[PDB]
Parts: sequence; structure tokens; C-alpha cells
Amino acid sequence: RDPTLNKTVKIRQGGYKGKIGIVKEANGDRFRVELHNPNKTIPIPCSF
Amino acid sequence: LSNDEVNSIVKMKQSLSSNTGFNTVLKKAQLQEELEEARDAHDHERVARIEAELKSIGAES
Amino acid sequence: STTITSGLKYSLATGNWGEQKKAMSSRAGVSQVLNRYTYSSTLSHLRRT
Amino acid sequence: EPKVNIINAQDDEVELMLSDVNLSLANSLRRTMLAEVPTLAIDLVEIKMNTSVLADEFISHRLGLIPLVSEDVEEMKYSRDCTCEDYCDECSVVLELSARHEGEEGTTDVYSSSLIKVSGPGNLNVGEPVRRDDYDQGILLCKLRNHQELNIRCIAKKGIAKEHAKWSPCSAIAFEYDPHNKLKHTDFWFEVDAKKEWPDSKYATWEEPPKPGEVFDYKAKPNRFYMTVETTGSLKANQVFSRGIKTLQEKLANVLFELENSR
Amino acid sequence: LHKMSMMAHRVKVMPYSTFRLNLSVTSPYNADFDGDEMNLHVPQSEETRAELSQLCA
Amino acid sequence: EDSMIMNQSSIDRGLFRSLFFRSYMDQEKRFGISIVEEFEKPTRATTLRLKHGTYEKLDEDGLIAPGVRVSGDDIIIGKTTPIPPDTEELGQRTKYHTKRDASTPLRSTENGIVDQVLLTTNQEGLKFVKVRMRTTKVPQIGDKFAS
Amino acid sequence: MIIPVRCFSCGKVVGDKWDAYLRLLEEGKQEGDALDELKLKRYCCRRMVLTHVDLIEKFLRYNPLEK
Amino acid sequence: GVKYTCGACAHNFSLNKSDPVRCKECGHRVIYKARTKRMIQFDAR
Amino acid sequence: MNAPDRFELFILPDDVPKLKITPDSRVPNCIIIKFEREDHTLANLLREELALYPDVTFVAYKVEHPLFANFVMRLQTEEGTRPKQALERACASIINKLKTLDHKFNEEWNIKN
Amino acid sequence: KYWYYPEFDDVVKGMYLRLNTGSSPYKVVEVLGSQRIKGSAYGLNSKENNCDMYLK
RNA sequence: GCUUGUGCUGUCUUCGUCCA
Ligand SMILES: [Mg+2]
Ligand SMILES: [Zn+2]
Ligand SMILES: [Zn+2]
Ligand SMILES: [Zn+2]
Repeated sequence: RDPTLNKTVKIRQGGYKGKIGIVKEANGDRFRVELHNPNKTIPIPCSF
Repeated sequence: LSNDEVNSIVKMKQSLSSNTGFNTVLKKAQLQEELEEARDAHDHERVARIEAELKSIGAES
Repeated sequence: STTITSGLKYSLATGNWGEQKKAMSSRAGVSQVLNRYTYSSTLSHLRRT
Repeated sequence: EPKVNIINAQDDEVELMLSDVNLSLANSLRRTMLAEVPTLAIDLVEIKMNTSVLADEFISHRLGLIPLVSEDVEEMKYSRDCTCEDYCDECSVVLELSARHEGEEGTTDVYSSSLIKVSGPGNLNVGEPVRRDDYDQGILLCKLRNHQELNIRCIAKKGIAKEHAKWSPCSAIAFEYDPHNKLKHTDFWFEVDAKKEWPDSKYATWEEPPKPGEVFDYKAKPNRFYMTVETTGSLKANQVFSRGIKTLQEKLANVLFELENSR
Repeated sequence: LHKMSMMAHRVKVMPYSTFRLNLSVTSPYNADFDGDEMNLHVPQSEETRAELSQLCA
Repeated sequence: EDSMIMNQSSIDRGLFRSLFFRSYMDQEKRFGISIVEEFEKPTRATTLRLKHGTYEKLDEDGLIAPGVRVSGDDIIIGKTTPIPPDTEELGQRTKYHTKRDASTPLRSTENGIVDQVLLTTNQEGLKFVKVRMRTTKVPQIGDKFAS
Repeated sequence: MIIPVRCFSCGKVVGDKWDAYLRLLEEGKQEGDALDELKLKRYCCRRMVLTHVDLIEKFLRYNPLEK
Repeated sequence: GVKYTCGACAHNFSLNKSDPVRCKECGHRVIYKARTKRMIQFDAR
Repeated sequence: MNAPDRFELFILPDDVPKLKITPDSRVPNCIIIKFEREDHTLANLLREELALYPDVTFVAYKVEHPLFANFVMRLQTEEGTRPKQALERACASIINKLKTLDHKFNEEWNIKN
Repeated sequence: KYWYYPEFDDVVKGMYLRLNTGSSPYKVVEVLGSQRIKGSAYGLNSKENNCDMYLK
């Protein structure tokens, strides 16, 4: 259990900068965040 | 609120209702049903009054 | 009144054009869900035999 | 050795003739101007209220296609190359639209002139939506009746037409060479006579028609190329041509740098 | 209809959601690209992979 | 072989782009004099047999709100039915199960935005909900066209 | 539904010429002459304005759902 | 706690999971949930 | 669902080099160059510039698949010259041509305005 | 929100609320009761907010 | 001191898709 599951998040670095998302899966640093407009889920490190 | 209390409040505001498009359409439909009932009953006096009332209510834009 | 009401409602809802207990060996597909994918399809479904 | 001759010149279209260049160079210039010149376009839309009859993604798509002024977009940075947190003034432009219909009758039109620039790079001429005149209303975005309101906040970013066609500075580039078909690069379909069944090119009077007794010249190559560049208003035609040349030079210099660094 | 309706191919992972075929194999499958669909079966063993690669290729 | 090539720039500018709507329906069933299903947000303590999807997108009334993003399997309608409690009256202060989950998940292959949520009452008199989901479908390799 | 912003084939901005087109048709100009006046030369752009159906006018006749 | 909207007169109100599903003023039997408050973002493509 | 990101056509990954050169041992003095995140725009330009050089005996390119943004070039030169030097000369020559073309265009635009 | 309740007549009785004198220094008044007046419909908050309740 | 939950009906009918 991480305190960041099912919470609104924003991406600050990389090719998806400034996109609003929701954290769905968080095992080891590679948070899985669904994107509000593109109907897809992408992996991303917690640093971003 | 209960169902009876809500219906009483709705009837009270309907009495207060000066005009509302949905309610005017419903009233015009009910008047049309009453008019066809009067026509099918061969009542030549009621139908004139219903036609006059519909003419007064109608003529929309 | 439930006899006529339920019979008409069942026959129009399921398409079996007979009594509900007599559904076996009865005409089916007399009533179908209206097609609404496009306007022309609705017209065609309304003029079908 | 290469020569340029300009036939007609305008803010939004230039018609020129290229000579003493290779066909590949002219085609690469056309492709670069079509797909690789950077401009500014809306990329993120935050919708605070939308009670119109149009879906949110419908309006977002329409907003993406609005051409914005991109004159100083070379000094801006790419969003993925900016070290800033979220969006800053050096990699984005923020526009805001707020529309509403007042009264209980009639319909209100929402035009692209209603977009107001709120923030952007300091003293750079970027961000404002393009307008033909001062009294022009612009592109129709939506229509509103009573009690319907639209309130959005848009973010304009820098990009190229390879990622999405909304970033293309050009609409259509006419391109043509050899109007009299002396190089025999095409074989004309006909029923009776090819000469009178095919319309003459618009540059047919710019070149001498071949003599009847002339024989085919197998040593010739395409030499003169006619092209018209039409822009959407985000950039001027000369700006598009110069930036296409610059983009091609930068790509070649990057190749040369990779080659020298390979050692 | 015949044994050339099932043949063993080699996998190439590609983007987009369609299966991709060389056009010369469309005749034994009697297939065209106007809406047809085809099935794919994955072997689960070394012996079964060898059978596919040496008999049904 | 009847394939066609489409212009990607035309697709980007809006050629053959389309809107897709799907509606879901659910209602409270009556099983007995006092046995009624309830629209509510389930909890792992009081409710038994939950699903693998998420429940954080539901509101207090058990219904999702329009404008929210939904992925496959996510729960859009929360419904529970009562169940005669087990011997958990041996002592479970707030974590004894009395309900079974009967929620409606989104289809696993679909995702979109919630467009409109309808709440009303059926002919009998129990609650009745309809949720409509909206998404945009852009043409891609493998889509069917005809003249 | 509503006039597209860009031409599908080439991307010329045609979304600012719908009201002028309706004005020109009101004045009595033919459709081809009206399209010529708006400087739409390529038939790809002429198709966009000539074949557009304005469905938003029908959608706006339903009463708003929020006030 | 949760906002609604009437399907006929577009009136806003609230319910506490105990009132009948009805409009307060015109008594329509059809009501709609209000739009959420979470941030909504699109990619304009 | 399976659609790749559009920025992958031109954005170079960190672990993927822009340029990979391998020799072609079948014939003497030939190399195979693999260009990443490039297409016909650079390929055709370089090919038809190199094809006019007297010391270049073979030059060609191919884009293997349109769904992947890369092309591969084959280049063969004379004994005296090395193919990489010919490629550098071609790049410099096209840069010079574009420079004078831009100069003349600016001159003519200033004249006509 | 609550004027149409049947119990609102007894609820509002005896309450103290700020009142616009009009003739404006706001003052406090004591509610001696309420009386419905038919034909005296007035806009309460908006144009559609018709109300017949009156406070004595 | 605080720890993440682990799955699905049946039977008919109709309308469709690709071959034939
Ligand atoms: Mg077929
Ligand atoms: Zn920045
Ligand atoms: Zn066009
Ligand atoms: Zn109402």
C-alpha cells in the first residue's frame, strides 16, 4: 500500500509533461498512471 | 419529506405557477384530450369553449 | 385486465405472436427492436415485410 | 550557382521559380516546409465549464486547429526540453476564453477573437490568434443559446506537423516542372491525340515549346521548378521559406556533427 | 476446406491492432482485406513448436 | 486486396472522426417485505465479495458523476444486497459482513468519459439509474469504409 | 454539425468564411460565384463549404439542461 | 451533499439519501446528477 | 490501443544512436549507414548529391517499413577516397547550396517588396 | 428553501431576523405569525421564484 | 502504528459479419 493510489497526479517531466492523471498501480517506483484524455495507461517513475 | 407532502408543495407551486413551457404543453395536451372526448360525445357547446380556451392559450412564437 | 395487458405486452416485447404458454410452435420475429444506427436504416426497418 | 526568381509576392502566398538546383533539393524543401517548420498551437485545454451542445473533445479539437502567431517561436523552447516545473513562460502561452449568452432569446456566436492572451514569453511576438484584419471576427468556434456558457483555459506549445497536422504552417504547396514534357517523365494517356486532349500548364508560356524537327535530348535533367507556398497566417510566406531552408541546414549539420563525433 | 488453411508462420511484433500477411499467402487462405478475420494458435511445448516449424510451415 | 490508404493529416484535421455513446442500466430489486437492494458505496468491512476494480470514483449515493474518466472494470454503479449475518456476532465491532456486492463495472475493453447520469424511479417504486459514457473514435488501420 | 476549421485535404482555414458565404448567397450570387468571391480555388476546399450541413441549428432548438 | 438538476425546469437542489427522487418545485420524476468538481483536461488533438 | 506515440517519429531515445556505420565486406571500400528518426527528406537529398560525385561508385537507400522511422544507406567509393569523407563533403556542399539559395531569396524578396 | 413546508409557519414564529426598513437602517423584528395572501405572488430571489408566503 | 480486498448465470429469440 502506497499513499498515492487513486489520487490525482500531474506529470512534470518527460514526453507527457503537464498532463493530469490518476495513479492506478504502484509497485516499485514505476507508478501506472491513466491519462484523462488519451484512453491509455502509461508507466512512469515516481520522480516525474 | 413524504410523497404526499411533496405532491402538496408541487400543487401549491402549480397554483402559484404563472406560466411554464412544459406545463403549458401538458395543459394543452389535456385540453386536446378533453376536446376529443367532447367531440365524440356530440357536445356542441363544450367544444366551442375548449376551442376558445385553446385559442387564448395558443399562438406561440 | 391483466390478461389482455400482459398478453399484448409479452407478444410485442418478445416477438412471439401467440399466447405465452403456447410459445413453442408459434410464429416468432413478428416484432423486432427498431434499428436506429442511421436514419435510412430506421426508414428501411419501418417499411419491411 | 542556385538562383531564385519571384513571380508574385504576398503576406500569405509567394509564387517563385527555382533554377540550377536538383529535383531532390526542391522536393526536400517542399517536404520540410510541409512537415518540419515549427509553429505554435494549442495543445492542452482545461475546461472549467461547458454547457453548450458540443462535446468537450469536439471543442478541444476545434481549438487545436486555430492558427496562432508564431513569428518568434524560434526563441521559445520545446516543452520536453524545458527544465521548469509544469508550464512556464519560456515554453508555453496561456489563452483564456469565456463566453455566455445574455438574454432569453437569440443565439451567440463564439469566435476565435474572443481568445485572450494571459501569459507568455516576455516581448516575443507569439500567442495571439491570427486575424486577417482589425474588424475580422475569426474562426467560428461554437454557438450558445440562453443559459449556456463556455469557460476554458488553453495552453499553446511549440511543435511540428510530424506530430500533428495542427502545427503545419502551410496549407498546400503547388509544385511543377517541365510543362512541355521535354524530359518525357510522363506518358500521356489519350484516345485520339494526346496534344489536344490535355490542358496546357499555367507555366507553358514560360518555356519554349519543342521544335517539330527536334530529337529527344537524353542528356537533359530537370532544371527549373515552379512552386507556390500558401500559409495559414501563422507565418508569412518568406518566413516559411527561410525557416525551411534553416531547418534543412540544421538537419545536415546534425548529421555532420554525428559523423565527426563518431571517430 | 484443406490443409493449407492452417499454416505455421513466424511472429513479428508490430504496432496497430491487425494481423499482417504477405499477399502471396492470401490465396491458400482464400482471404482478402475487406473485413476478414483470422485465428492464431500458440504452441506451449518444445515438441509442439518443432512439429509446427518442421511440418506445417 | 480491397485495402485502402488514408491521409493521416486528413485524419488529424477531422476526417471520419466520430462520437460513441454507451448507456448502462441498473435498479433496486425487491425480494421480500423488507429485503431491498441499495445504491451505496461499498466498504470492505461491511460488504462481502467485492470486485477487483476501483471504488474511489463513486460518490456518497453510490453513483459516479458526469465528467469523470473511466477505464475498464472500474465501478460506475455501486449496489449492495442484504445477507443474513454469520456467527460474526461472536464480536466484530465494525467489521462484520451483512451485505453482498452487486455493483456494475465498466466493460473491460472500453474506456471513456461519463457523459450523463440519470436518476429516477421505476413503475413499482424503487430507484432506477442510467449512466451514459462518451468516447471519440478516430480512424485507424483496420477500420471498415465503403462507397 | 458546425463548419470545420480546416479543409480535410490541404488544411486551408475555411472556418472563417461560413457567414460570408451565407451573406453572399443572400445577396443573390450563385454558389460557384460565391465560392470564387471567397477565394476558394481548389475544389477540395470548395467541397468543404459546398457540402456542409449545419446541424447545430437543430441541436440549439432544445431547451438547455442547466441554468 | 450531492447536487442534482431537474429534467424539466433545470432547478438545482440536494438529496440526503432519504427523500423521494422528485423535483422540489415542479415535481418531475426525472433528475440528473451535476458535473463533478475534479479537473478536466483534453489534449486538443 | 496499439497506436504508437506520434513523437516517436522524430524524438531519439537515449539508448538509440542517431547513426551506426558498419562495413560491407562483399565489395571493397563500402559501408552501411543506419539513420535513426529520419525519412526520405534527408535520404533522397544525400543520395542524389552523392550520385554526382566522380569518386562515388555506388549510393542507394531504402526505407524498410513505413511504420518505422529509419532508413539504411549503402555507399561505395573509389580506392583513394573513404566513404565517410564523401558523406561529409556531400553534407557540407548541400549546406553551402542552401546558404546561397537563402541569400538570393532574401535579396529578391527585399527587391520586390 | 423552506418556506413551503407546512411546519414552517410554526418554525418562523417568534424568530429574530435582520429586516430592511426601507424608510436604510436595518433593524430586528419579532415574527408574530405568517399569513398566505393569494394573488400577491412576488419574485423572491429570481424571476421564476414566485412566492405567496407573507410574514406578520 | 498503520497496512488492499481477489469474480459470474443459464435458455431461447432476433439482427448482423466473412466465406460459400
Ligand atoms: Mg472478404
Ligand atoms: Zn518551461
Ligand atoms: Zn483544400
Ligand atoms: Zn423541476
